[PDB]
Formats: sequence, C-alpha cells, structure tokens
Amino acid sequence: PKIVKKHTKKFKRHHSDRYHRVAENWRKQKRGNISQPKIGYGSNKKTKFLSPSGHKTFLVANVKDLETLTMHTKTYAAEIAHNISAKNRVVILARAKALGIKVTNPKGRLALEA
Amino acid sequence: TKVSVEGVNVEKFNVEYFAKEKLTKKEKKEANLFPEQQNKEIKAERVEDQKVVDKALIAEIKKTPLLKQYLSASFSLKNGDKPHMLKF
Amino acid sequence: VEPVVVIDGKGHLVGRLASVVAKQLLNGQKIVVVRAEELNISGEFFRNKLKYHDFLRFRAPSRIFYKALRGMVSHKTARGKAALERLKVFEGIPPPYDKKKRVVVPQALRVLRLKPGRKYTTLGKLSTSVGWKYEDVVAKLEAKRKVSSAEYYAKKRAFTKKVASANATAAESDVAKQLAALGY
Amino acid sequence: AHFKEYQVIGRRLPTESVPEPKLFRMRIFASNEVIAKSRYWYFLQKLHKVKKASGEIVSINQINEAHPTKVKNFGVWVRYDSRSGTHNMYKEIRDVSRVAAVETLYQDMAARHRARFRSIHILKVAEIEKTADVKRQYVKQFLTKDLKFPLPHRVQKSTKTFSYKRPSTFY
Amino acid sequence: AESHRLYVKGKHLSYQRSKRVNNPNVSLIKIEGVATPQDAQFYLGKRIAYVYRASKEVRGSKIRVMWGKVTRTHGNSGVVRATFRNNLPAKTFGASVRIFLYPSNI
Amino acid sequence: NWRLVEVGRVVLIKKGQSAGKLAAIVEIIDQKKVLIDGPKAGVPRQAINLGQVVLTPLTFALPRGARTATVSKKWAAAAVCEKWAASSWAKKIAQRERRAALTDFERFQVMVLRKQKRYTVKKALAKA
RNA sequence: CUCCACACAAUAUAGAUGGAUACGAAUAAGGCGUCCUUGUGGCGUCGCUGAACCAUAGCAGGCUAGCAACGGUGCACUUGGCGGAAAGGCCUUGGGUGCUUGCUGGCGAAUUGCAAUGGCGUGGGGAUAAAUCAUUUGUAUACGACUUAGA
RNA sequence: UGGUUCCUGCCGAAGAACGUAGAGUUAAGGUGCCGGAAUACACGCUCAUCAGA
RNA sequence: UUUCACUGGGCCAGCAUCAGUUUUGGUGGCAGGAUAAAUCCAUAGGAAUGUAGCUUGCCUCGGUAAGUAUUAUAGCCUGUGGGAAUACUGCCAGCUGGGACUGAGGACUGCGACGUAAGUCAAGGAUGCUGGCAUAAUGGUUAUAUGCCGC
Repeated sequence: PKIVKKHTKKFKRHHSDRYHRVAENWRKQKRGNISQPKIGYGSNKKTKFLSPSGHKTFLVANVKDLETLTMHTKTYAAEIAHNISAKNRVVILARAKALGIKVTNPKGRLALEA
Repeated sequence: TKVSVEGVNVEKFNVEYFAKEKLTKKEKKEANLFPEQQNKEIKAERVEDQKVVDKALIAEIKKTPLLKQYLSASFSLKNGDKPHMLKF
Repeated sequence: VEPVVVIDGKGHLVGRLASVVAKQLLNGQKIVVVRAEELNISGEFFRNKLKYHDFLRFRAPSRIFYKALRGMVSHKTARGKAALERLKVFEGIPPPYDKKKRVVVPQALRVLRLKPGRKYTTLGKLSTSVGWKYEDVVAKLEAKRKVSSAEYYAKKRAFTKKVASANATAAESDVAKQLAALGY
Repeated sequence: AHFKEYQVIGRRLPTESVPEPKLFRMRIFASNEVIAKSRYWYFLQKLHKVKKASGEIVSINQINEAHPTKVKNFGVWVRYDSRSGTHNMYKEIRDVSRVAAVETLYQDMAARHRARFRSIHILKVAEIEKTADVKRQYVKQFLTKDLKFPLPHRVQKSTKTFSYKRPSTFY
Repeated sequence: AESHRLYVKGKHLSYQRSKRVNNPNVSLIKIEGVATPQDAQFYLGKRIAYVYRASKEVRGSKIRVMWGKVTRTHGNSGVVRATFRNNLPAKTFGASVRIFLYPSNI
Repeated sequence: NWRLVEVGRVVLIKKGQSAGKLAAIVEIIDQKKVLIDGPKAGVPRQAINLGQVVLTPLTFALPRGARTATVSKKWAAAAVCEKWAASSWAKKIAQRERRAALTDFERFQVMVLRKQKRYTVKKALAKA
C-alpha cells in the first residue's frame, strides 16, 4: 500500500545544539516551534514496519534462519546481521537467491573478483 | 472553423493500427552483439493512407478561401493576447 | 507588460505613488521615476516643511521620495534590497529616458485625488527651501528639452499627418472594405 | 439594509368579557418582517402599556409604491434622542419612492446626529403635493424652471495600473 | 515566426500567509491581464511551469522546469492560488512563471 | 462647451444591468441621483446615481416628468439612435465589441489583409 | 603591452523569448483639423482608456519556380547632420548584397509513436612608461606627511 | 537550603479546551505598502502653524 | 535441448468513467404578493416650474417680457376601468458545466435501481487505458542562499 510516514524528521531535545554534553535522544522537558513526540504521529498499522521496497525486514544469522522466510517471500526481506563472517555471507546469498528472497543488504563485507 | 470530413473514408484504420511494433528472438541476439539501424524508415502503407486521406481533404480545403495558408501557418500568443477574452 | 516602466512625477502624490511603485518593485517590475521635482504633497507647504524639519532632527527630491518608498518596503531583507536595486529615481528627465514615453499612475494623480480648493506642495520648492541648491539647473535643462521635444512632436505630427493622408487615399479599396468586414 | 414598508396591525388580545379590541395599525420601515414586528411592539409599548406577551400582531404586510415612477416631495416628522434630551425634527426630501427617502433619511440622521436605527422614531412621512410648501431651501433649489448644472466629481475609477494618456477631467 | 509563446507569463507573487505564518505549499500567482476572479475561472486547473536555468547541464540542457497547477482563486483582484509538485524557493518572488493552456476546456 | 445634466440629455449607463444602453434623464432628484428611462434600449425607468452612468453630447427636447409612451415618442422623433450610431465613439464601442467577436481564422485574415494593405500603402508612401 | 602551460568558453547572474511605442501645459479645460479679423476669434472634431498602435505565415521557420513593383526590409559599408543632464544614441546620402508572405506554384517534414523544459580565467617567461624607496632641500615636520633638486 | 538520572499512553485535583494530516467553511481581527486580502461602493462631516486614525 | 507464439515487476505521471467532500458557473419550470406594485391602453377632472393661441410693452424688419390662455401647434398629474409582464421571496426528488482534494476497504452475501426476460448498474469506499524508467527512474545526505518564525 501507500506508506504514510507522518513525520520525516527526527525528534530532538530542546537546546540540544546549544551544548555538546546534551544528547539528541528524546527526553521530556519537565514556544511550540519544537516538534514533540506523541501518539498522533504513530504510523498506520498496515504500513508500519515497511521498507521503501515494501517489505518487512527480518534479521538472519544463518541458513536455518533464512529458511524460516521460505513461505513469506513477498512480505518479508532478509537482512544479514552485522557480525556475520564473509564465508557465511556468500552462502547466505546463494541460498537466498535460490529461495528468491530479497536480501536488504547484499555486498556487505564482500567484493566480486573476476 | 469547420470542414467536411465526409469526403474521406476514415473508418478503416483503428486504434490497433497505431500499435507500435515489437521484436522477436530477443532482437535476434542483437545480431550477435552488433547493432543495426535500418529500422528507422516508415512503412509505406502509412504513407499511402496519408495520401488517400490527403487528396479528399485538400479537395475540401480548396473550396474554402485562405484555409490552406491558415493550416500552414502556426500559432502563438502575442502581447496583450488574453485567452479568457479571446473567443475561439 | 513592459520591461522598464518610465513614470513621470509631475502632478502626483508622494505616498500613493510610493505605495504603487513599492508594490511593483516587489512584483519585479523595473521602474525609473523621472521629473521627481514636480511631485506634490497634500496639505500646505508649511506643514510639510515642519514634517521634514522634525524628521531631520539628504536634500534632493529623489532622496525624499526614496525615503518615503524605502519606508514602505521591508528594506532590511535581501528581497527588499533587490527591489530597491530595481529602482531608479531622477529629478528631471535625463537621457536616455527623454526619448521614451512616460506613464502616469491615475490613483496617485493630484488632480483626481485632491478635492479642488485644497493646498498642495511642490517638492522642488520644498527641497530648495531646505537646502537643495540645484532647482534652477533643473528647469534650465528642462526648457531645452521642451524645445527639442516640441521640435520632435512638430515633426512627428506632420509625418503622421502624411500617414493619415496615405491611409485616407488607401481607403475605399476592397481590401479596406474587407478589413471593415473584419472590423479594421 | 434596504428597508420596506409594512402595514402592521395589533389588537391587544380579546379577553374574557372584552371582545374585539381596537386593532391598532401602524406603518413600519424595516429591512425584514421580524425587526418590523419588534419595532411595532417598541412603538406600541410607547403608545400605552402593552407587552408583546400582552397582545398580538394582526397582520404583517408589505405595501409597495403606487407610482414609483414619479419624483415626489416629502415632509417628514422624526423624533429621536440626543441621548439625554429628545426633540422633534422636520425634514423635506425629494425622492421617487417613500422607502428610499426613509433610507436616505436614516443615512443623514446617522451622519449628522450619530443616532442609531433604534434611537430614531419615525413620526410621519407624507408627500408634499404642490410646490412652495417646500419650506426647505435646498429642495427648493431643485424646484426651479429648466434646471441645468454640470457634473461634479469627473474623477472615475480608472481600473488599470499605468496610464499612457495623462488623463484629464475633460468635462 | 517572431513569437512562439503558447503560455501566459505571470508573476510568482508570494506564499499564502497570515501576518506571522506563511504556507510554502500554496503559492500566489498574478496572471497578466486578469483583474476579476471570473476571468480566473478560465485559468482553473491549468498546468503551470516555472522555467529556470541552472549552471550544470542535467540532461542535454541547462534549463530546468518545476511543474504544478492552479487550484483556486485568491481575493478580489484575480490573484490565483497554485500548488506545485515541489514548493518554490521563495527567492523567486516576482519571477515570471509560465502558465499553459492545457488542460484546455476549449 | 460642457454637457449638462438636464431633461432630454440622452445618457449611457456604463455600469449595471444596462452596462451600456442609451437612456434619457426624465427628471433630476438631486446632485447625486436622477430619474432616467431607456425604453428603446430596453432599460426601464428607474432612479440612478450619476456615477453609474455617463452623459452623451447628444440631447433633445423632452417634457418634464414625461411618461414612458411620451418618452418613446420623443425618442423616436429625436431620431438620436441614428445620431448615436453616426458618432465615432459608438463606432469605437461597436468596434471593440467586434474585436472580441473575432475568430482565429478571421484574425489570420486580418493579419493577411494588414500585410497586403501595408504593401499598398508603402507603395503609396515613398512616392509622394 | 608580448612567448609557453590548462580551465571553462561561442551563457548568465531577483528572472530575456513580439516591440520601453517620447510634446507641453491646463483640468470650473484641453487637443486636433480648418477658416479668417491671428484672437481669450469662429467652425467642426475627439476623449468617456493601450480592449490602442506597430510588427506578426514559411523546418524554432526548409529547397526551388515564376507574376507584379521600383516597394519594403536585414547586414556590412559609405555620405553628411543632430545628440553632453549620465551625450554612447538618432537621422541621412549612395551603392552593394540577402529575404520578401503583394500573388501564384512545385518538392521536404512523420517514428520525438497521446503532455512531461525538451572570447574568459589561471600558472611560468619577455617587453614598457611611470611611480616608490634611497640621496638632497626647508616655506614644512613628534613621526609620517609636505616640499625642492638630481642621467 | 540546594539537588534528586529512560519513553509513551490513560486518569488527573486543590476569538477559541488544542492526537496526526488533507480539503472546505468561518469567529475575532483586518483588506494603501510592509502584509495575505476592495486605492470597493454609497452618503454626510473635518484641512488641524505638529487634526485625526 | 530446440522451434514458434504470447506475456511480464515496481514507481511516477497524464487521460477516461466513477464515488465522497467542496467550490464556481450557465440554464429551466413552478408557487405567493394589492393573485406583485408599475408600465401600456380607456375615461373624467385638475393644476403648473402653463404647451399652443391671443393681448400689450421695449425692441436687430422679431425677439423678448407679463398677463391671458388648462392642450391647442408640448404635455404632466390625479381619479376610475381593462389586460398582462417583471421584480422580490420561496420550492423543484429541474437540466447542464468547470476546478480542487480524496481512493479508506478488499471472494460472495445487503439495500436497491434498470430490465418482459436473461442480465446490467454510477447500488455495502477506484477502476480502466497510455507514457517514462538501468551509463536508470528516482530518492537521500550535507553546505550555502531565500522567505517566515524564534530573547
């Protein structure tokens, strides 16, 4: 469907630029030119957790995790975890293209030689 | 400004007549990776249709004064041309 | 509709013309305002003299009208500065603008806005009364300009009289009647 | 807004053993019927001790002009309140119709006397039929034989931005 | 021969605004030779292009175009509201913007 | 030479339901308002403010407070319809109406005939 | 001002895509034309908007054919005059050489497939009129500065 | 006395009650220019040698 | 494996037909009023900001004036009678046009309507057609600029 986002930017603390010690996470203060988080900005329940590709992401550590997305190919998309070694990433890619599952992050820690 | 369409037997060609053509054999493997550019020409049947319509249309035009030269000249908007006021 | 609009200042009001021009510069129309010394002010000379006085606690009429105009535009913005950069203001009509037509702004005309039987004020007399020592220089150039312009207009009227004669002898022709048929 | 004449009749209610009271009739100039009825009660209480609950309206009516083509002349009695004190005033009006004269009269009274539509209480509008009963000089100014004068305000709305003509009140 | 204009040029006046808050989404257009809203009814829904010239040559030309359309009238003077695909950079106030005749009713 | 507001001054209502119809001042109301009737043009007898109307330099004799049947009689006997049509100003008004009435092939014929007339005039020019 | 090296250029920046298209004054008055008694004369006209006027066909404007006129018009010249308020433009002579839609012809356009805009800087050398520093003077001078004079 | 460490939702005292947007219509307030929007219209009054808004 | 034929995803557009909200037009038929009033026509009186006529006086061979003179060589007003029309106000489950925003939902069920019938449909929320796109389409990031707001 047509994904509505309701808020493109981020929600930052008041005076977060004014000091380097102050973080940028949302912390409630305890003018109105600051966008404050609230439940009205909560996205549509169908559209929630959707990539710009239109899938829901799913972290995959190994091939047995990849096989759990066998039936739900058009709905989900596999994302390789950040700490997977490069021997296993090519096996995961070959298995996923065999399964026909869209990998969100191919070409991670990998190159194509000859 | 109006002309009579009645001299022309327009009905023959249809929406399907203007369907843009397709290729086969995956363009015959791009002639084995060598491109060729002879396909630019127009089919003669289109030209013949244009001539057949054009004769009976010019025969209508030549009865009216200055209409050939009107169709030959293009159109633009001059200074002060106000199309909401400009009755057409 | 015109790239550069040339506006005469004779017989006009200060603020209404300033409002019109200030609107058009923010609209992007390039404007030169000429014969600025002949701008007219509502009220008597003396009131307006006191107004320039208590303001003063630049003497040229162009500076005066520029002041009035600059007050209406938000001058501190970059957009207002570009709008002011579109503007030119001149007392008299220097070249090249002497050879071009000067439009008027009817909603800022003195003779239309003022009720008859009211005192007004000439801006050049005001500037000379407050220390702009150039008004006699102006009228001297303007007299020569009016001489040459009367020469130009006398030539122009004779040539257009010849054009009128040629259009008169062009009449009764069938192409003229076909223009009449089309309305011209 | 633009007013209207109204024949308004009130009859304050026939009580037990009092049948058919006297059907008091007035003529109200009002933009609608509703404020006409309100003004009718506002006069009827000033006539005598009625209330809108005490009586009722018989018939609300609009009445047109019989001859709205002829320019008639009018003598009008007005009473109103310069807030503390009241006083009457007699004005003479040259007008085609009655209700336009009453319109112009309200405009003039609000101009010269700062009086509202509620403060003004119309006593009488009647046509002055023959000439020289026009007591006022300014209406009599237009009673002359063969009257001619030029237009004032030759200034018109130019409707355009710039003029090439250097225009002139050429009249 | 001398002219090739199939549009009406008109000034990008401003954004829709109060005294303190301006809306960049709706833009305000002055169409030349239009003083009445009834004349502006002719210009409703019409396709608008802002033409400008860039330094770089994006696709065979250095000239780029924003598009959009007239939505509704604005005020008494025939000033016309407009909505574009991307909003205007607002340094284009008083700029000449092209208003095309398609979608033509006539 | 002045026009004057007066009885028998034929006028032209530039703004209103008429928006240009020949009428005549039958009677004056004041400096602001008058009584007019335009029964030949079709605008009825009515009171009007003078701003909505313009005076024409044409006039004729019209009785004071004359009724509409008498008005149309004196109108036709004045024959100022023809005197109006003979005026170059009404010719210009009809011309600017006809220019709005133009068609694009008509306007193209205007272009062509302007070319041909200009050719003939420039031959007539530069010989005299 | 001039010889090598390389970066755009044959463009545009507040907004090009028919033309900024020139009397002056008066307004309870003007203008134009005309006549005479040249006037504060008479007559007629006009305004009441530029909604005007001028330009405007041709591949974003092709290639040719004649008919007619001695027109129009571009460009480069050429002749002379006018323009100083910031003239930087205007007007003219004379040819040249284009186009000419004033008229009539004859071939080309497509498929872009139904809208998607579609000389100037650097870097390194060469040449030059002066200026400065230095010397010197004292009408000057806290110092600058001033100021002589010197191939 | 001063300080007292994450978020969101719900409940919550001693002209207009405001989730997030889109579109429309309006209250008040305005509509010479800044400044968006009639230098609208109509009728009267005021020329002030620092009216008045 | 080979021949031949057909077809292709996603996004962004434009158009058509719809639906929902809205805005702006054009146009028709009604119903009420004092059954509009008026106007127009018919009649009778009246008067003047008295038309024709007459008298008189100054005076450019005839202009004026001030009497007469109530229609004559203008007319007006009022009264009464006849006939509509239109204004205003309201209604239409009258017709028709333009523009904007929206496309939620997701086999069928329901209310309908048109249809003799079978079927269809604007009827329990949008579908159809076409275009562009891999040296993509397009989208994002920053720094600057613009405008508005911000102690």
